[PDB]
Amino acid sequence: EHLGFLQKLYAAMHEPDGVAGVSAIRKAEPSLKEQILEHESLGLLRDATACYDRAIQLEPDQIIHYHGVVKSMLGLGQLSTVITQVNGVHANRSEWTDELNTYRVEAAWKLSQWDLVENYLAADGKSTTWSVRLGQLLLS
Amino acid sequence: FLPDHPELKKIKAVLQEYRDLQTTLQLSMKAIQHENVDVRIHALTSLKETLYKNQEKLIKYATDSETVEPIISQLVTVLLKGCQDANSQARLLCGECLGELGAIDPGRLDFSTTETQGKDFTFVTGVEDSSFAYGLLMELTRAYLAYADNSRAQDSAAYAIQELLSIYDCRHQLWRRFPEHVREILEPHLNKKPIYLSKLGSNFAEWSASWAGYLITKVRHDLASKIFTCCSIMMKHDFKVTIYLLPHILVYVLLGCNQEDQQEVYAEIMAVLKHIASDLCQLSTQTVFSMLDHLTQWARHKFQALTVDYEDYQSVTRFLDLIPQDTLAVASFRSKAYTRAVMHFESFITEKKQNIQEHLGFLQKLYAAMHEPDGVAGVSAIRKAEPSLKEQILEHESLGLLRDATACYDRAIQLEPDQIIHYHGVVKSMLGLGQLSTVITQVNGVHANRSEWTDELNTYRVEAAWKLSQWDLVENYLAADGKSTTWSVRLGQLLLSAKKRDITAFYDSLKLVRAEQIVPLSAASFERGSYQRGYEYIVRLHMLCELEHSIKPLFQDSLNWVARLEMTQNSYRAKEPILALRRALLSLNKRPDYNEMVGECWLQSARVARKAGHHQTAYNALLNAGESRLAELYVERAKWLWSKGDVHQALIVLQKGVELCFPTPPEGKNMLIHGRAMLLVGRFMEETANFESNAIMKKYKDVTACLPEWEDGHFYLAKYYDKLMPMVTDNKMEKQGDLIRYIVLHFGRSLQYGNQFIYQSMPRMLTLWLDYGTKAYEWEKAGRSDRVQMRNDLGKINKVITEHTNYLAPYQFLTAFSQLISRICHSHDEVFVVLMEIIAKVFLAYPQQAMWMMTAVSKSSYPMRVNRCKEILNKAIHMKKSLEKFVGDATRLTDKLLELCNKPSTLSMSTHFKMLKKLVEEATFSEILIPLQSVMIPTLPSILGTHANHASHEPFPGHWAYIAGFDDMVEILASLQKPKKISLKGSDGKFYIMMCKPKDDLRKDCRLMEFNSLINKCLRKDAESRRRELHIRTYAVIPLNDECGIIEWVNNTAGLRPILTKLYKEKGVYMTGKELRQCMLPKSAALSEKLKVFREFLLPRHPPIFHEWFLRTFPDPTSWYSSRSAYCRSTAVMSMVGYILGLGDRHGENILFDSLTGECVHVDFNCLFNKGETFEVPEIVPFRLTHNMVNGMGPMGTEGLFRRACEVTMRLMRDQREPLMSVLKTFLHDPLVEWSKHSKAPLVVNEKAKTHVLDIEQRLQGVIKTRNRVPLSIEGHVHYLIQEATDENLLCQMYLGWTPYM
Amino acid sequence: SRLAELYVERAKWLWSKGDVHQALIVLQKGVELCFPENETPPEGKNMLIHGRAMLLVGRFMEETANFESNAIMKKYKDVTACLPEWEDGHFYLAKYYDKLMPMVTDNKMEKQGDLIRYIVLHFGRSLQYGNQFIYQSMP
Ligand SMILES: Nc1ncnc2c1ncn2[C@@H]1O[C@H](COP(=O)(O)OP(=O)(O)OP(O)(O)=S)[C@@H](O)[C@H]1O
Repeated sequence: EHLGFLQKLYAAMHEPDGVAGVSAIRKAEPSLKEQILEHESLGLLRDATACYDRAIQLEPDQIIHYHGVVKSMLGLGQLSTVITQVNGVHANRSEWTDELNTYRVEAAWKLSQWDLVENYLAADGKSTTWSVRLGQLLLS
Repeated sequence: FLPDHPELKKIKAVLQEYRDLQTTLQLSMKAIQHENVDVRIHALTSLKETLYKNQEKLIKYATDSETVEPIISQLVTVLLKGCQDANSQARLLCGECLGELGAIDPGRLDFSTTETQGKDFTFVTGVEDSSFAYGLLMELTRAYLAYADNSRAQDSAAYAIQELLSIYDCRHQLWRRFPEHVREILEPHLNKKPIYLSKLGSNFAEWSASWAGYLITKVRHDLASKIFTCCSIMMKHDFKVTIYLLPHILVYVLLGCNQEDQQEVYAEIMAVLKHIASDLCQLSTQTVFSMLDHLTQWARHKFQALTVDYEDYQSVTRFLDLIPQDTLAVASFRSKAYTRAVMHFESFITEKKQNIQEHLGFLQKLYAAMHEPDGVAGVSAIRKAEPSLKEQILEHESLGLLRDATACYDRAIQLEPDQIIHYHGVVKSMLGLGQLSTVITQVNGVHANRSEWTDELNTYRVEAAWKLSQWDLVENYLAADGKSTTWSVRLGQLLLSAKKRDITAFYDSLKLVRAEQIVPLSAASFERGSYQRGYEYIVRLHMLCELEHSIKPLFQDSLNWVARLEMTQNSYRAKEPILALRRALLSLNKRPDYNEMVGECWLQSARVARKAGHHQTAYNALLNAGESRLAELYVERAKWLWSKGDVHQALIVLQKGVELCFPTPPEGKNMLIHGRAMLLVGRFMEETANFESNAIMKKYKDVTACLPEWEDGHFYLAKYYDKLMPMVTDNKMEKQGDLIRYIVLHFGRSLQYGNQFIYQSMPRMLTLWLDYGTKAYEWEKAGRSDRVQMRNDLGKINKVITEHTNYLAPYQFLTAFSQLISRICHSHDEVFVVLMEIIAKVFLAYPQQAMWMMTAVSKSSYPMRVNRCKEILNKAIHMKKSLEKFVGDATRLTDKLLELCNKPSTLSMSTHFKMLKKLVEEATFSEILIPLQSVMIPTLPSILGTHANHASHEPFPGHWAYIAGFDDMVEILASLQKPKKISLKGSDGKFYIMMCKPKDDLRKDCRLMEFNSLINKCLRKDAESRRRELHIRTYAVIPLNDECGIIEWVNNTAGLRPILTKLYKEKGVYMTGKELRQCMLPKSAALSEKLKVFREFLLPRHPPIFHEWFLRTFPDPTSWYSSRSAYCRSTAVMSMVGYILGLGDRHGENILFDSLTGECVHVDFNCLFNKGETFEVPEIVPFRLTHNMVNGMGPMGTEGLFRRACEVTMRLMRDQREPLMSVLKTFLHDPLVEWSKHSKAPLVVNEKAKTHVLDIEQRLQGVIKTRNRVPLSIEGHVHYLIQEATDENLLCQMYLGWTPYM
Repeated sequence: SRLAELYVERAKWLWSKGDVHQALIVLQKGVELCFPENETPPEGKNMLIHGRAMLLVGRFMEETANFESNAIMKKYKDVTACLPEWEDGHFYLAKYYDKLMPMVTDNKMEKQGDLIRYIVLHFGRSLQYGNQFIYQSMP
C-alpha cells in the first residue's frame, strides 16, 4: 500500500537511490511499466532497451513508451541507428508524428548535417525542445 | 532377395531360407543400402514408417547411455547412407526419415570408424595404363554410348571402338580385365585465340576443339597422334567426353608442344584465368585446374623419376611459371574454390616471401570465403598492420560476436552509407536479440528507402512475426510474401503456410523447403568430417522434420521436444536457433493449455544462454517470455546472473524467491529446484564469510532432507561436506572417518540414484575410500589413539561396502575396478581384502576386463599380491564353477602371451614358437575375444535414464572382437630391443599386430591413456570441442608382462624424426654425422654462443620442408585443406593437456605423424612432472616446435589461430578441475607407477610428486608459480606458453633432445 | 590520428574491460601505432602518451606473469629518460620502485638502502615536478 505512493514519491524525488530502496522494499517485483520505472533507476541502457521491447510486446499504446526506446537509441548514440529508429517512429506515430522528431533533431545535432538539420527544421513542434530548439537556432 | 511382404507367409518362406526391434533395424540398415534406387525409395518409405512405429521406443533406443547407442550408430550409418540421392524425391524421402530421427549431437555421434573420404588415390599416369584406356572405354560407355544411340555419333563411336581395338585386341587378358556386360555388347560391334570461351569456343567444347587441332601438331608422339585423331571425332560427339579426353590430351600436350605454341597455350590458360556458356568457362577454368592436377600426376611421374624426362619436368615447371598462383587465386574467387582456392593461395605464399599486408588483403577475402571459425580474427591477430575500420567492422561480423559492436556496424553506416548489403548487415543488427519493436521501427525505415533488401528485411520481420505469433502480423507478412526466399525466409513462407492451413499444398511447399535442404545435401557430399561441418545445415532440416510432425497435428511417437534436445547437439552458434525453432512451434500451437506451456522453452533457452553467456540476451529472453511465474525459474535466471556476477545480490534475490516459492514440500520439480537454490546458496556460503559453514551444513542437511530421492542434492551435499571435511581436521588428522563414512554413505546413495557428475564424483569417492583404508592401516601400525576406534571405522567402511553391495553395480564399479590394482597392494588386509572381494565380484561381472587387469597383476611377482589375486580368482571360482574354468584357460593364454612377449625382418611365430603357433591354432584353450583398448574403456550411462540404466548398459558396451590367433609367418620389427608386433586376425577378419618391449612401465602409461579419452569424451561433450572436432587418438596398450606390454601400431604411423628424415632425404640435403660430431658443445656452453652456432647450422640444415610435406601428404587440394584442419588438431590442445599434466618431455622421435589422417602421436611418456626433463637438459617449452612443424603450423600465418583455439580448448579442459585432480590422485595412488622409481613388496609415493599434484592444481589456477611476486589469466597462460614456444632460447638450452634444425 | 592516441586510450578501455591479455595485445599494438617500433615521441604531447603507454605497459607487465623485473626496471628507467621533467613518468616509476623495493629487501632491512635512496631521489624529483601523486608520495 505504501509502495504505490512510494513509486509516485520516487518520481517526485527524481532520485535513483530512493528508487533503488523502493525496489528492494517491494514484496512483488516490478513488471511492465513498474519494471520500466525500476530500469530508469538502474540506469542500464541494455536492460532499458529490453524493458521497452517487453513493454511494447505486451502493448504499444504509448508514444512515451516508444520515446523510452528512442532514449535507449540515444544511449546507443549511433547516428544510423537513431535515423532508423526515427523513420520507424514517424510511421508508427500516425497520431503524433515528430513527437520524438525533436529527439531526432538532437540526433541531427549529433549528425552535424545541414540537410539533416533541414528535415528537423521543416518539422514544426509546439515544444521548448530543450537543447534541440537551441540547435534549431544553431541550424542557420 | 529378402523384402517386406504384404503376405506374411511368403515373407516367412523367404525368412526360413534366409536363416527384436533392433534386429529389425539391422535388417532395415541392409534395406537402406539399395541394389536398385527405385527399390531404395520403397525402403525409405518403410524406414520412415519404422521410425514412426518405433515412436517413443525409437527415442528409448536413441537414449540409454551418455555414449551414443550402437543401434543409433547403425541408425547413424543410415544417416550417412540416408538423404544423399541424385533423384531429388529420393533424397527428400531419406531427409524426411532423418527428420523423424532428429539431429544427433555431432559430438554425440561416434562414427569416426568409417573410412569415408580417405581412399587409394584415383590418379594414375594414364593413356599408357590399360586402366586409363579402360577409362577411355568408359568414356565410350555412358554418354558416348548415348551418342552411339544417335546414328551420326554412333558411326564415330564405332570408329573410336575400332581405334581402341587397334590399341588393344577386342578379344584377351585386357578383355578379361574389361567389364564387358553392356560394354561387351558394344564391344562386338566395335570388333589467334580470343576463340576460347568467346565466339567460336562457345560453351567450352567448341573452344576445346580448336585447341585440339593445335594440340595434335604440338605433340609428336606417334601413339599420341593416333589417339588424338580418334579423340577429335569423339570430342565433337560429346562435350563431356571431350573434357575427359582433354585431361589426357593435356598431359600429351605438356609432353610435346611447339615452344612458341606452348607459350600461346599458357597465354590462353592465363587468358581464361584472367577472364550455361559462362558456367562452361568456369568449368573450363576447373578443367585447366584439372590439367594442373594432371600436371601434378606428371610431377608424380617425375617423382618416380630419380635428358627428356628432366626436360619434360622443366617444361612442366615452365607451365607452372606461365601460371600465376596469385592469378589462380583471383580465378579462385570467381571459382568459389574455397579450400581448393586456399591451397593455391598457400602455394603462392610459399613460392614468394611476401609482405603480410600485401598478403593480408588477399587473406581477408580468403577468410571471408573460408567462414573459418578463426576467420578474420586469426588473420587480424596475425596482421602487423592496423585493419581498415570498415574492414574491422567486417572482422566484427566475421567474429559474429553480436552484443557490443553491433552498434559499431551501425556506426560505420552512420558515418556514411555506401552499401545496401552493409545496411542489410546493419538490419541483422537491427534484429539484434530478436526484438520485435526494433523490427517494427526497421520496417518503417525499410519503407522510406526503396530497395530489394527492404523486402528481405520484411522477411526477417516475418520471422519476427513468427516470434509475434500474430495473425495480423501474418497478414502483414502476406503483402511481404512472394519474393526470392532465404532459407530462413522460406521458413517464414512455411509460417505463412501454417496461417494458410494449406495442408498437402503446404506439404509440397515443405518439399520445396526439402529441396533447399537437398542443396545443403549436395554441400553435404564431401571429404570425411563433412557431416559435423554440415550438421548445422542438417539441424535446419531437423527443425523442418520437427515442423512436419507439428503440421500433421494441425492438419487434423511421443516426439518430446525436450527428449529430442538432450540427444541434439547444443551449439552456441546453432543451439539458440534450435531452441528458437521449438519456440516457433510453441507459437504455432493454438492449444488452450499452452497459455502457460510456452515459457519453460524460453527458460531452457536461458539455461543454454548461461552456457553461451549473452547474459543481456538471456535477460532479454526473460523479457521475451515472462508470466507463468515459477519461483525456481526466477531463481535460475538469478543463478545465471549470479554466475555473471553480483552473486551476493542474486543470493538475496534467491532468498526472496524461496520465501515466494513456499510459505519442504517436493511439489514435483520445484522442491528439487529449491534444493538446487540451496546448492547455489551453499556455493554462495563458501563465497561469503557471513554465511556460516555449520549453518550451511544444517541447510545442506535440510536440502538432503527435502528430497531423499534426488542423488544430485546428496552429491552436492557430499561435495559440500568434503569441503566441510577437507579442512575439518584443519590439519588435526586423528579422528575423521566417522564423519567421512557418513559422507561416503551419502556418496553411495547419490551413486545409487546416479548423477551426471556422479562418475567423476564416484571415482573421487572410491579414492577417498582407498585413502581411508590406507589411513587406518597407517594408524594401525602406530598403535596411536584407539585400535577399536579405527576398528569401528573399518566396520563402517565394511558397512559402506555392503551398502554398495545392496546398491553395488558393475557399472557402479567402473573406474574403481581399474583402481583395485592399487587397492590390491594394501598392508591393512582384513576388511580391505574383503573390499577386494567386491572388486572380484566386479571381475565376475565381466571376464575379459578382469583378465586384462589380472594379466598385469600376474607379471609383477606380487607374491603376497600374487597369492591375493589367486585368492580373488579362487573366490570367483567358488562363485561360478564356469568362472573358475574360464579363468584357468585365460591364465594359460596369458602365460602363452607372456612367453611370446619375452620372445627369448619377418619373424614367424610358428617358425620359432612352434608350440605357441600351435596353441593359437588350437581351439582347446578356451576361445578369448581379442582385447580392445576401446573395449577396456568403460561405457558411459545416459543422463536421461535415472534408474537401472547402468544395469542395462554393458560396463563397457561394444561389438566384441574374438582373437583368431596370428599368422604363422609374419614380419618382425627390427630395432635395438625392438618390440615385435603381430596383429591377430579378427573373427570379422580385421587383424591388429601388438608389440611388447621389456623393462617398460606400460601400466603407469596405461592409466595415462585412461587419463585420456575421458577428457576426449569430455571434448565430445564440449560444444566448442565438437566445433573444433579435435578428436584425440588413443593408444592401445596391453602390457600383461610388467616388463613388456604389446601395443597395436596405426598404419602409416611415422616417427616425427623419421618423417623429418624423409623430408631431409626428399631435399637430398645431407648433414655429416661427423660434421655434427665436429660441432662441440661445452656442458656449460655460453647460451649466446651456442644459440648463434645452432641458428646458422639449423638454417642450412632445415630450410623448411613443411610446405612440401603438406603437398606430399594430400594429393587433393581439398584433402590438403582437411589435412590443414588435421594439422591444427595435431598437438595443439592435445599437446597442451600433456603440458598441463606437466608429465611428458616426449622425444621428437616419440612424437609421430599418421599419413592417412595426419595425427600427432605421443607415446612412452614415462616422465611425470618432467622428472626426465629435470634429468640432464631441461626444456620448459610446452610442445616441441620445429620451425618446419611451426612452418606447417604457420600456414598463411605462422602464428596459429588453431593453436589459440587449442588454448581455448585447454581453458575448457580445466572445467572439471576436481575430476582432473581425482585422475591425478589415481596416478599417484597406483603401486605400479613409481613416484620415485613385485613379489618383494606385492601389497612409489613422492612428497615432491604431491607438490607436483599441487603444481597441476596451480596449472588449473594458471598461476606462474616460477615468476617472482605476482593473478593468473587462462588466455594469458596460453599466450605465455605461445611466447615460450616462440622463444628459441629453450631450444639453445636443450642438448640433443629435439635436436631439430627446423 | 596515426598515433594510437585514443586507440592507446582504447587499450585503457580494454583495461576497463579488465582483460590483461587483450591489454597485452593492445600494448604490442600501441608501439606499432606510434611507429612500427615507436620511441617515446619527439612531439612533447606524443612523448607524454608514449611514456604513458610505456607506463601502462609496465603496469601490465607487473600484472603479467611473463615479465622480467630487470626488464620492467629498464622500461621505468626509459620512462624517466623520456622526460626528466614530467612528474607522471617519475610517479609511475616511483610506484614501480616501491613494488621492486619490497622484493629487493628479500626479508633483509640492511640490504635495502642504496636502492631506497635512488627511489627516494626519484620521489623527490617527482614531487617537485608535480604534487598530483605527491600526497601518496609524501606518505
Ligand atoms: N607404427 C609405428 N610407427 C611409428 N612409431 C611406432 C610404430 N609402432 C611403434 N612405434 C614406436 O616406435 C618404436 C619403433 O622402434 P624404434 O624407434 O626403431 O626403436 P626401439 O628402441 O625399439 O623403440 P623406441 O623406444 O621408440 S627408440 C616402438 O618401440 C614404439 O615406441
